[PDB]
Amino acid sequence: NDYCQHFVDTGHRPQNFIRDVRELIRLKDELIAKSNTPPMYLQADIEAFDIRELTPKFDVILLEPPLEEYYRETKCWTWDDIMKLEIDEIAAPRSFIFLWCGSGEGLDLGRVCLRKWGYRRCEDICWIKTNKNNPGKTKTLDPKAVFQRTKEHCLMGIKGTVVDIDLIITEEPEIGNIEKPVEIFHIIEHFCLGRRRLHLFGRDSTIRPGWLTVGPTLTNSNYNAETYASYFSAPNSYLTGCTEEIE
Amino acid sequence: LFPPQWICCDIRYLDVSILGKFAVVMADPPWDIGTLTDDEMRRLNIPVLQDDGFLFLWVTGRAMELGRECLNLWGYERVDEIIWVKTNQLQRIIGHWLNHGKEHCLVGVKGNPQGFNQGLDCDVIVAEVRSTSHKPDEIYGMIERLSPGTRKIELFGRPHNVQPNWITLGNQLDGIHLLDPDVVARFKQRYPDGIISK
Ligand SMILES: CC1(C)CCN(Cc2ccc(C(=O)NC[C@]3(O)CCCN(c4cc(NCc5cccc6nc[nH]c56)ncn4)C3)cc2)CC1
Repeated sequence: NDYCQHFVDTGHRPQNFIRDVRELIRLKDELIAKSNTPPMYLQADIEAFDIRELTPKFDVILLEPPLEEYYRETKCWTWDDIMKLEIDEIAAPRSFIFLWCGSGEGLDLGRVCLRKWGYRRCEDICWIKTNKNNPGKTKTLDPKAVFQRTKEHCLMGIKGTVVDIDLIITEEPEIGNIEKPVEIFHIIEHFCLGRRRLHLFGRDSTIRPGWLTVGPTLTNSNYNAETYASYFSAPNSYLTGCTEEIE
Repeated sequence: LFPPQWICCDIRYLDVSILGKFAVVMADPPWDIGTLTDDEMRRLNIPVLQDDGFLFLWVTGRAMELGRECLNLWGYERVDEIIWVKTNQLQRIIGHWLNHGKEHCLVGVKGNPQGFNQGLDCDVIVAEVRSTSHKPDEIYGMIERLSPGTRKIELFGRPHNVQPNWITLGNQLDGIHLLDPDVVARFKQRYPDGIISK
């Protein structure tokens, strides 16, 4: 069975036919939830905002700049804008980044950014989008595109000396919905990389325990640098986020 | 000439200027991650193989980056990236941080290809794993629909890779099987004793 030919014949994407898309991944989930800091969040216009005000340095940064390509039929950030962010100034010497890169030029420019900020890419996580509910909805293609683009990439980068697969499969969201799958947070948190976690260009809708969310559209803020730092003061400085709290 | 053709050869040393120009190039290199060093990969004379068309370049690990370097050095812009989701016969899915469910194939463009059927297929392949390092045959169908009837060349292919409209190059092919008269003529002229040395 050639699912590529089938897509040409019927409009059903090949990923529509992936099936199912010990099992002790809990308890670890439970340790993560016990370890999580309270959710913190700050409305900030990241282009005019001195990113150095966000302290302490982070163990994990999730970066979700709003690309124009996300608004097919709908303030967008160019890769020029993104590459000029000073992400290295807020990353801990040993730390990780997850950069949503889209499906076009970001797959190259996102790699330039990682290297510019001092990371090396260690994984390429693909969000595969099914179209089970709308097989008859052709895609308006990028002028440079050779194929219909049915996925987005989230690049994982590491800097310093340091159960899941590199695929997320969900149905393609409705037009004008820019949200990324919440499964990315599960993958990130299951790595047990530390507890200072930053989500840049998050929204009210993405705020999450264990995360500091910073972005221009937040309606409310509760961020206080000294309060945030107090979550990681001794004896809690080096916790992975997957272990018991210290008595 | 339509039926499969191939040349057993060391791709480092073959004079590929005898092969003519191709609408599509595909390569599945033995990245140094019988491999080629990064420099040997950079020095492959890919630029002579096409004037206007597409290149399909399989990559993994740090060749996701090295392959982008080669692509650009050879004169291509990366304009797509196919991923092959690996399944078993029951359509279930089969880098030290995550398990890997996919293989990547970069898509580069050179020049301004005219008359190709862009957007017919999508950029995800769902297909069963076969032997080690055996690429899915679906890619030939996607490529044929993109550019029907044109001449194509595959680098680092194996016997099971030979296909009509394709010339296959690799060092595990059986001999030399050439049917296109223009290629045959230029091959005899360049290699009158049939040997390919240095
Ligand atoms: C799963 C994927 C989609 C598919 C696989 N993919 C990785 C991959 C794995 C295997 C092969 C493969 O098996 N390919 C057939 C060769 O035959 C095997 C041997 C070298 N190879 C060459 C090499 C060469 N020059 C260099 C050289 C070096 C040392 C000694 C030599 N002696 C003669 N040449 C020598 N010239 C021509 N062909 C080609 C290809 C790709 C990942 C994704």
